[PDB]
Formats: sequence, structure tokens, C-alpha cells
Amino acid sequence: FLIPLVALGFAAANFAAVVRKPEGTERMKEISSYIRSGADSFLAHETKAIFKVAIVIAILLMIFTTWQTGVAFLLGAVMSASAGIVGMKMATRANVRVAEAARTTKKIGPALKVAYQGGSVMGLSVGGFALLGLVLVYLIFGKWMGQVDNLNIYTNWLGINFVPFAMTVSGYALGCSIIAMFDRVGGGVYTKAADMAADLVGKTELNLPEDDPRNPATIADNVGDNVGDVAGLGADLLESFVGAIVSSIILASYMFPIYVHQVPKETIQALISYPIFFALVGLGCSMLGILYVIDNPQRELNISLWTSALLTVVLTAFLTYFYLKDLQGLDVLGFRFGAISPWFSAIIGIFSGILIGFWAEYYTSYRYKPTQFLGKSSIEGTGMVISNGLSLGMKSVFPPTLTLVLGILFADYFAGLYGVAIAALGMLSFVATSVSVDSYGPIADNAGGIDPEVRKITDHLDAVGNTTAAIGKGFAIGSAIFAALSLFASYMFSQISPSDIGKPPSLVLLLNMLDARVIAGALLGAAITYYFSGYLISAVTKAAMKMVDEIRRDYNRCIEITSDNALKQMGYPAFIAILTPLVTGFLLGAEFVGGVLIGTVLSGAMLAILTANSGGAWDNAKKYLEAGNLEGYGKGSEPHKALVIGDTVGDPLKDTVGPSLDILIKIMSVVSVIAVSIFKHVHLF
Amino acid sequence: YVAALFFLIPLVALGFAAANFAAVVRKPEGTERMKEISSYIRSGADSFLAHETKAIFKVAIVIAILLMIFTTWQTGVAFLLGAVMSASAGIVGMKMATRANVRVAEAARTTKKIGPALKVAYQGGSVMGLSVGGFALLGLVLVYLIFGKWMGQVDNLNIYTNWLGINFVPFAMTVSGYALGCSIIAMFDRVGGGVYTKAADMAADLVGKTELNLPEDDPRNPATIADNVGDNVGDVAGLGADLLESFVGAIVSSIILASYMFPIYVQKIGENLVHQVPKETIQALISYPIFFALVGLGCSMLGILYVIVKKPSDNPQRELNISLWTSALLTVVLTAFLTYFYLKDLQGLDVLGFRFGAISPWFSAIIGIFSGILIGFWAEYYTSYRYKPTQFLGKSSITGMVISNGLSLGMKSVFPPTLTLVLGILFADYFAGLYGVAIAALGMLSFVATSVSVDSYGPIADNAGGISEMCELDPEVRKITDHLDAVGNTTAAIGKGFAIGSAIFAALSLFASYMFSQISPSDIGKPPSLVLLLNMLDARVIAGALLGAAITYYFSGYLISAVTKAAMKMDYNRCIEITSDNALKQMGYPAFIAILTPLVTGFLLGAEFVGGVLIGTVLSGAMLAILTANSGGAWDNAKKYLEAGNLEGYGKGSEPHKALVIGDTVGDPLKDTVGPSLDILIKIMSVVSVIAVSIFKHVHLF
Ligand SMILES: [Mg+2]
Ligand SMILES: [Mg+2]
Ligand SMILES: [Mg+2]
Ligand SMILES: [Mg+2]
Repeated sequence: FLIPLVALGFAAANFAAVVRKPEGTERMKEISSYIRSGADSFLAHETKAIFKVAIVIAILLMIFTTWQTGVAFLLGAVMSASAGIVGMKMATRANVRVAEAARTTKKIGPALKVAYQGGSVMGLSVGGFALLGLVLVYLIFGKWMGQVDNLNIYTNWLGINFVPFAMTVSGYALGCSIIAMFDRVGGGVYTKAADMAADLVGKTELNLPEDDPRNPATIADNVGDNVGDVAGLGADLLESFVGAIVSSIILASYMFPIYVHQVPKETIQALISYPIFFALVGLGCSMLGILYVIDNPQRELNISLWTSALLTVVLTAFLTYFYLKDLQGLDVLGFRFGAISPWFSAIIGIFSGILIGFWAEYYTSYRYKPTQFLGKSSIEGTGMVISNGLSLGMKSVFPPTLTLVLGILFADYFAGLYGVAIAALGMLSFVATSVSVDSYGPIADNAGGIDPEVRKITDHLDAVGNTTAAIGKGFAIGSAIFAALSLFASYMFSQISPSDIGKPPSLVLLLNMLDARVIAGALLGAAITYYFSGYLISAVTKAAMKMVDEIRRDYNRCIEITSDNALKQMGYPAFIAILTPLVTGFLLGAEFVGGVLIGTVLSGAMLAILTANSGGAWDNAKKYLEAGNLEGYGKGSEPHKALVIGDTVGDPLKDTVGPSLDILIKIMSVVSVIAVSIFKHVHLF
Repeated sequence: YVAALFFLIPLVALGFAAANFAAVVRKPEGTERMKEISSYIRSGADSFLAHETKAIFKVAIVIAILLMIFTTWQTGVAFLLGAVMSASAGIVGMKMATRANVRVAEAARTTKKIGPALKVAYQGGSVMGLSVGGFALLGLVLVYLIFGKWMGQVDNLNIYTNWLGINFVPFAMTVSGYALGCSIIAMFDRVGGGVYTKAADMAADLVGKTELNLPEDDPRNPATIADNVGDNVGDVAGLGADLLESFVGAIVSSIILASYMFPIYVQKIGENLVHQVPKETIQALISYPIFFALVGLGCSMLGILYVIVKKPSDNPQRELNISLWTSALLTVVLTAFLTYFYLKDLQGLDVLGFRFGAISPWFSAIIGIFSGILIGFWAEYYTSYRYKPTQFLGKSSITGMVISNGLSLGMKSVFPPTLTLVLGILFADYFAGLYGVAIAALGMLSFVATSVSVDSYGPIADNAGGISEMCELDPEVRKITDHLDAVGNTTAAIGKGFAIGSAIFAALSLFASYMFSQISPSDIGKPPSLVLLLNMLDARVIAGALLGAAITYYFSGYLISAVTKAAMKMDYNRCIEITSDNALKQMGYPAFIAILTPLVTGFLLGAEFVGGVLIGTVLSGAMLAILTANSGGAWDNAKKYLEAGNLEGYGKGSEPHKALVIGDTVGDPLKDTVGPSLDILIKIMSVVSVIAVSIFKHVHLF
């Protein structure tokens, strides 16, 4: 209860504590000033865009559905934006202090503590704002208006029949989705255009030094390392977390009228509240793990993760047993082992998540065989390097997907679709620690950008941050896959109609693949996924060229130009993501859109895994060859040329395309779930 | 009866192919070193063919015996027949191209008959296409005449249950085995051949980047002879194998849909299920795809011969379009006549969903035909720099940016053909339900004879380009054949698009067939609408979709890994044979995985999971195929433009030219092995799933 406020205050306390850390060096202070100025300008531009789009969409939701939906949309927008702003400011401020600690104390410990404190500020802001928004929505709308009390399908002034509370939580999830969409897409385009331009100025005719303070592109690359790995990745994790919670709530809410009432109101109310309490326990357990951690940084991060996971396991076992022991109609909704069944699913998801990270690591890291084969092959041709990286990513897609399939099967066997959503929530129970670790990465990147012994210590922490960022990217992709699957489940429950309640519940819960509509929608969704990825790449290249032209021709000016180009190019993919469900449905019904959702989820998950793993393998092979474990091949060799080309191709892919894809899948699912009440029946063909 | 005339049409196609073979035999072939080179290529290719043919004969005999064990022996016999017919078509086309390669260059150079040499090369492609179509339809008609009519498998038309719990229609299972045979042979051909051809092209570029400096597509490299052997193996044989595989899949799926529609439509009156559709109507709907295919073959032959003797279009691509358009329109009109007669003899139109009666499947057919044409157009529009696409590729060439833009261009090109195909699906459904969806599938490849003709023309032009580069009589001598090679690359992309569109329609019909095979006598008592149900909500189905998409990407990646390993590894003829044998050995594994995945996934999780696996495989394979084909074609077409130097006089020596060559060599394995292997994967997985459903829907562990 009010645990999110504790997270917000504890995040603010770590902000105040780290501000009291000396900034030391003057050149480093100036670099942090440049990064802060550029990041704040980018914030101003994106916040103007987000304000306009969010107000428009909130008014639209208020028009077509109940006003509570639009209010929750705005609330989610505000909460996610606040979390992102607080975390990004923390990260921009903490890098120089981390460097100062590492330099003065000649030790990695104080620097590690300050960097992890900044990461914790970001993660705590995420969790606290998200869960505080959830609690405010529940307290204001569910109880004061009695939407949960009557728990009846409402018909608004446009003749749209729908569940008010489900539509409101759908709008709140849509707000999280819109914030994550703008953050990840625009920011990632910025981040990879900036890193690409930083590498390009090294290779231009003017030979402006790469990773140079006078280079505007190095400052843009640092700002992007912050914006991408913090705002976009944390936004993705919060979007998947909120999607899972909202999916559980929607599943219970629509199971109430479907099972006829075969399930009492008390059971439905408890199943709606269970993810909320389960989410709160995850936040508390995550903070406990963080507090314990605050010579091996990876060991400390792993300890934080495992403590958070195990504490969640035990406390949620107790909560789930004590709270769901007193409900009726558990078997009808799929609780095989009774009240213990959802908790089981949750822990399963937890394990799935951790395992997924390993697989990402197993393919992305150069310590293991996959990236060693890539580095060894690099002696034989740039094209062969590109082919081997593509093959490695395509091979890497399989093991995490197999893990996800096994987790889905186990969660289903335990507790139906409700426990599938609970397993998603279990995977995201330690999302606070996940966001903290992930936002650690870019602080280390910036510190690296900022004695040879202190340099090597900063390099050590930067490499640890890179590895953790790759692991977090894999984790985010897996969590987004679970969230999209649960959102599809919620959409298909939303397929319910007043005429359908008389029909068998199994007959209602029905999407035949044999339908040409379903098959064609799956095809179209997969095609739109690939077309989205292609236009992402084109936009990134265009933005990089525009920045290079401006540089040839004011660091804030160049950042503003890049931000404006990214925002202008973001409209078309955002338009596609928003309009595909609406247009496809108002033309063909809801079965076509369900097929679209299935195909989009499949294609986006697969491409995201592929791109993330390939880029991670390429970057780690670069580091492998630089450290020289491939004996007899020094810097400047043909393998280095091949790896540089491979990284320039892959880095933008792994850091914007795949995350954009999983944001795409989740937002398309959310928009379909929201619009179903209209466009199931208002369809042209 | 007139059926004798229909049976004679494939025989006429075979005879005309033999006549064109006699035409190519009259090759002067003045050049001696190039003739010896082609003889060496023929010897190596035939040795590889003998080795792979022995291995695939072993595997095919094993699989046929397995079919005889688990299901009817007619299934294995039809599988063996399809193996023989497809192998014969591939061999005939290969011999035709190998004989024609030197002849085209000889005519164009010595006799200055560049145009006539082009015409004879397209005639060789037509020989391959006629062999493909004639052998496929001859096998189909022999199967139908022997088993459906003589043995009374259609006459009794009753579901039989053998041991192991397999319930099935004997004739439907026989045609399923014949389609599975075409799929297995096409798999062995394409996977290994594509690995070999792209390893050979990559190895030629490696000799460019070895201690020597003799690159790929390069006259100075004699290692390119292995690349030429590949230009035949796969770039000729595999396109016909894939198109025949999709063609047979569409026809067999239509036949299965019609055959299982007979027991499905039953109405419970007085505790007795009355067959809602008569036997005569079902038999007519089973025979109709065969007559439509025969009419399509006849129209294709008429159009091809008419174009050869009517007008020498100065644009070879325009001439190919003229041939395609004539064949398409003739097929449309004659199928109008056929379907009007069937509508005159049909009465169960509303119960089966025929809005316009038998004309509605005809509509669907036309839809598919036009759809295919449009798809091809789109392919060109994105792969060729005639419009802004691939022009921006050259602008980017003006290296990492180039690679990124090529990837983006391929992914952009994915969307329009898929949108056109979705519109075609919607229209075919609206006309005539799933039966007309299958009819549109068959319509798209109704002119598959002309399609294979054009596509197999392509690599003959590629070989002529290599020979012209070797001759070095003039850069214009090289460029005349490079023009034809670029046309061939565009046609290969068009053929891949046709194959994937037909595969998508056929896979839709195969989902229908899978759920039809789910029928049991209890399901016959149960409502057909309730039976026809594969819920997406189901965790099994959704997880299966995820797994199928993952297997699609992992298959592509392991293909790339095997090709790269072969390139890393490499008597020069002995070395080529060793590389080819290693490629076949590594081809063995993914095929085994593809065959075993449906069986294992089902015996673990039911039939819903396997249906989901099929869904995911269809989606991912189709999308990747479109992507790879378009991207590779765009890269190669931009190469041609920069080589001619119309890009501001940069010339060969420009560093961006080297970067673009490297990018094109990267793209080649994708466009020439990944996507077509994926669509064959999709259809073979669907076929084996539909076969195994009868057991493993109810004999499942979890
Ligand atoms: Mg070549
Ligand atoms: Mg060549
Ligand atoms: Mg060639
Ligand atoms: Mg090639």
C-alpha cells in the first residue's frame, strides 16, 4: 500500500545523495554540461510532440468511449514521462561523479555504487510512477463511480457497448504504449544516427577525431547512449509490465460476463486486485535486492537479481495462497492446482526471464563459442563476417523462443490464460531491478567517453555495462513477447458480445485460423512488421546524413536538427502502428485484426531477437579482436575492417529496430483491444 | 472421349521440348576452350547429379516404404512417381541449358545473330518449363486414372482406418503422397544445390580475395566454372523444382479440399446424416483442377509458340511479359468455357458457397492470375532501378550505408506484393470460399509452364554473360549478355514471387486440409462449423506459431552457416565434388529437422500446436522470401548500372564499386537459397503435419 510512493521517495533520496558527490574535473564538468544541454533540448522537442499527440488521442478516447479512458491515458503519459525525465537527468548527472570516484579512490567500488544508484533512480522512478498511476486509477474510477460495483457492460452515447473499467485500464496501457513508442522510436533513431555519425566523422575527409570532445557527434552519441538504453529500454520494460497487469485485469473482467454468472463478483474482484498486489510485492522485493547491493560487479548485479526474484517467489507464494484460498470458481477459469496455480505460473515466468538473458549473453558475448567463431572467421572477408553474423542471430532466435514456448505451456497447464498473464507478470516482477541494471549501461558508456589504471577501471565498468545492456535488451524482447501474447488474449476475450453470452464460452473464445480473414491478416501483419523495420533503417540513414551535413556546416543546434528529423520521420511508422488495426477492422471485422496481431507479434519478436543477438555478437567480436584473443591479428587488420563494417550495420539494428518492433507489437495489440468494441460490428466488408 | 485430348497435351509439350532439343543440337560452337569448359562443367555437374541422385533415391525409397508402412502403398507409389518426374524434368532442363550456353554466344558473336541466340536461349528455358509441366501433369493424370478410377478409390469414397490409428481417404492420401514426393525432391534439390551454387560463386569471389585476385562473375577466374555449374544447378533446376512443387501443392490441396468436402457436409435428419453434396458434384470438383491445369498448359504452349513466331520484341523483358499475358488471357477465357460447362452441370452451389456458381471459382482463378502478374510487376518495380528504388541504392553507393539501404529496400519491397496477395485472398474467398481460394492458387501458376520457361531462360543468359566476358571481344559483347543476365535475375525474382504467392494460397488450403483431416466419424456427426476451428486464443496454437517463426529464422541462419563453412573450406574437379558432397551432408540435417518437427511437436502437444507451427512458418518464410529476393535483385541491378558507369563516370576502379560488389556477393546466398528454401520448408512441413494429424491429434503425450 503506497509502496510506489516509497519507491519514488527512495529514488529521490538517491538523487539527493548523489548530487552531494563532487564533480571534480572541469573538462569533465563541461562535457556533462554539453550532454545535459543536448538532452534537455531533446526532451523539450519530444515533450512538445508527446503533449500534442497525447492530448489529441485522449480527447478522441473521451469522445468515442468513457472519459475515464482518456483521463487514464493522460495519467499514464504523465507518470511514464516523469519517470523517464527523472532517470535521464540522474544518468546525465551521475557519469562524471562516477568517473571522479573511480579516479580519486583508485578503486571501482565507489564508482560502482554511484552508477548503480543512478540506475536505481531510473528503475524506481519507472516502478513508482507506473504503480502509483495504477493505484490512482483503481481508487478514483473503480470504487468512486461503482464501475466495479455494478460490473455490467455499459453503452455510451455513441451506442458502443463495452466494460468501462476494462476500457479505462486499456486507455492507461495505451498511454504507457504511446510514451514508450515516442521514446524508443525517436530516441533510438537519434542514438544510432549519433553513433553512426561519430563513427563517420572518423572516416570523413576532414577526419574529425572519433570519440572527441570537440566532435559534436561524440556528444550526440553519449546523449543517445543515455536516451536509448535508459528511456527506450526502461519504457519498453514498463510498457510490458503495464501490459501484463492490464491484460490480467481485462481477462478477469471479461471472464465475469462470459461465465454465466458462473463466477461471483468477489472472485472477479480478487482476480483483478491480485496482479496489483503481486506488482506491489515485486516492487518491494526489488527494492530489498537493491538495498543489499548498495570485486565482481556482475556478481553483485546477479545477486540483486536473484534476491529480488527469490523474495518475490516466497512472498507472492504467501500472498497468492492466503488471498486466493477464499475464491469460488477457480477450476472453471483454469486453476488446475487451485489458488497455488497462478503463483506457480509467475515463478515460471521469472525463471524464463533469467534464462532468456543467458541465451542473449550466450550468443552476444565473445567469451562463448558463437562470437569466437565470428571473430576467427573475420580473417576471411567482410562479406563472410556479415553472413556469419546474420547466421548467428538467426541461430540465436531459437533457444529463447523454445524457453518462451515451454514457459507458456507450463503457465497454461497450471492456470489457463490468466496464469499465462501471471507468468508474464512473474517475468516482470523484477522489472525495477531490470531497469536499474539496464540504465547502468549508458552511464558506463558515458564514463568511457569521458591515469591508464583509472582508464582501465573505467573500461572494465563500461564493458560490464555493455554486457548488461545486451542482456537487458534480450530480457525486454522476451517480456514484450509475453506482454503481446497476453494482450492478444485480452483482445480475444474482448471479442465477447451480449449475444455471445448466451453462446458457449468456448464458442465465444474462438478465432479460427481457417478463416481467410485471419490468414490474410497474419500475412499483412508480418509484412507490415518487415516494412516497419525497413523504413526504420531508411530513416536512421537519412538522419545520420542530415547530421553530417549540419556538422560540415552549435552542439545544441545539431542535436535539435537530428531531433526534428527523427520526429518528422517517426510519424509514418507511428501512423502505421496506430491505423493498421483500425483500418483493417473497419474494412473486414475483428477476425482479420486478430490475425494481424498474431502475425505482427510473430514477425516482430523474431526480427527483434535476430537483430539484437547479431548486433551484440558483432560488438563483442569487435572487443574480442581489440583485446587480441584472436592471436596474430592486431588493430587495423582486415578482420578489424570487417568488424567495423559489421558493427556499423548491426548497432543501429540491435538498438533501434528490434525494440521498435516489440513496441510496435504491443501498441498494435493495445489499439486493437481498445477499438474492438466498435470495429467488431462497424465493419465495411 | 475428350479426356484423350487432355492427356495428349502433356505429350505434345514433351514432343515440342524434344523438337527444341533437336534445335539446340544444331549448335556450331566455334570456340574450343569455352566448349571444353562447358564439357568440364557438364562432367562435374553430372557426377554431382549422380551422387546426389543415388543418395536421394536411397532416401526416397526409405520414405516410400515408410509411407507404405504407416499409410496406403499407393501413397508411396505416387511419391516415387513424383520423384521420377521431377528428377527427369530437372535433368532435361539442365542438359538443355548446358548445351545452349556456348551455342548462344557462338551465334551472337560469329553469326552476329544476337537476337536469334536470345530466342534459342529462351527456347531452352521453354524446354525446361515444358518438361516440368508435362512431367508433373503426366504423373498426376496417371495417378488419377490408375487409382481413382480403375481401383475405385473415388468410387467407394469412404474413409478407411489402417493400423496406427490413421483414418484417411485412399485417393486423397495418394495425391498427398505425390505432393509430398514433389516437396521432398524439391527440398533435396534446392537446399543442396543452392548451398553449392552460392558456395561456388562465393569461392570465385574468394579466388578474387585469396592470394590470387580473380573475383566472381569474372572472366579472369577459372574457379568461376564451379559458379557456372551452380548457375545451372539451382539457378535453372531449382526454380523449376520450386515452381513444380508449388504447382503440385496447389493442385493436390485443391483435390484434398474437394475430396474431404464430400463427407463434411452432412445434415442430421432422423438420426441419419444425409450427404448434403452428391458424389457426382464432388467428383467433378476433384477433376476440375486437373482440367484447369491441362488448359493452362495448352494455353501456355500456344502463347509461347505464338510469341516466338509472331513478334521480336526489342525488350526481352517486354517479350517475356507478352508471352505471360497471352498465356494468362488464353487460360482465363478457356477456363471461362470450362467453368460455364461445369456450372451447367452443377446444382450444389449455395451449399458449397459458390456465389456465382462455377463461374465464381473461375473469377478466383482470374484473380490469382492477375495477382501473380501484378506481384511480378511490383517485384520488378522494386528490384530494378527503372523507378526510384535501386536508384537510391546507387545514390547510397555514391559501405555501411549501402548495406543498410539495401536491407531497407528489401523490407520496403516486402509490403506491396503481400498487400496485393491479401486483396486476392479476400476476393477469392468472397467468390467461392476455400475451394476458390485453392482455385486462385492454381490460377496463379496456371501459366507455370511459361513462368519456368522465362526463369530457366535467365541463367542461360548468365552463362552466356560469363562466356562473353571470357571472350572479351568487346565490353559491348559483355554488356549484351549482361543485359540478358539482369533480365534473368528479375525473372528469377518474379518466379520466386509466384512460388511464394501460390505457396501462401496452398498453405491456406493446407490449413483447411489439416482441419479436414481432423475429421472423425464423431466429427462428421458434429457440426462442420464447430469442426472447422483452430482457435488463436489457445496457448498451444500461439506458442506453435512462435516456434514455427523461430524455426524459419533458424533454418535460414543454419543455411547461411553451412554456406559460410563450405566457403571457408574452399584436382579442382575433386575439390568441387568434395565441397558438393559436404554441402549435401549438411543439407541432410535441416531436412531431418523439418520432417521431424511436426511429428515431435504434435506427439507432445496435440494438433493445435502443429497448426500454429504451420501458421508461423508460412508467415515468416513468405516474408523473408520476398525480402531476400527483392534485395538481392536490387543489389545486382545496381551493380550493372555502376559497371556501365552511367553513375557519373565513377568506373570500375572506384572504391564504392568494390563495396557494392561485396554487398552483392553477400546478398546472393539470400536471394538464391534462403527464401525459396523457406517456402519449400513451409509447404513440406504443412504436408507432413496434415499427414500426421490423424495419429497425433489424439495420440499426444501432453
Ligand atoms: Mg555469380
Ligand atoms: Mg558470375
Ligand atoms: Mg553466374
Ligand atoms: Mg549470385
